Amino acid sequence: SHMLKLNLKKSFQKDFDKLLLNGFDDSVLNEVILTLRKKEPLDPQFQDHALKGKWKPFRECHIKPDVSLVYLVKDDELILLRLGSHSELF
Ligand SMILES: [Br-]
Ligand SMILES: [Br-]
Ligand SMILES: [Br-]
Ligand SMILES: [Br-]
Ligand SMILES: [Br-]
Repeated sequence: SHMLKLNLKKSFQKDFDKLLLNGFDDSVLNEVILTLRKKEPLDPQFQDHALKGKWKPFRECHIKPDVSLVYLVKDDELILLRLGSHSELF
């Protein structure tokens, strides 16, 4: 029953506000967060994958083809780092 604790980093809060004010519909994002919080598997279409290099141990989930979520599960928390297109974030 217990979910991962959400940890929203400053950069994520800024990304998310900027997206909301330009029309973003967060329904799928909230499903994806709920899935990750319940330690349930993400469907293949999200192309969820571990990042490499300096971005380790973060993972990228493609909420939509132009919106990625960069996040980490550790310490019983779901840490949400960035939300935006791959082009803007990398
Ligand atoms: Br935007
Ligand atoms: Br799209
Ligand atoms: Br802990
Ligand atoms: Br961290
Ligand atoms: Br892109």
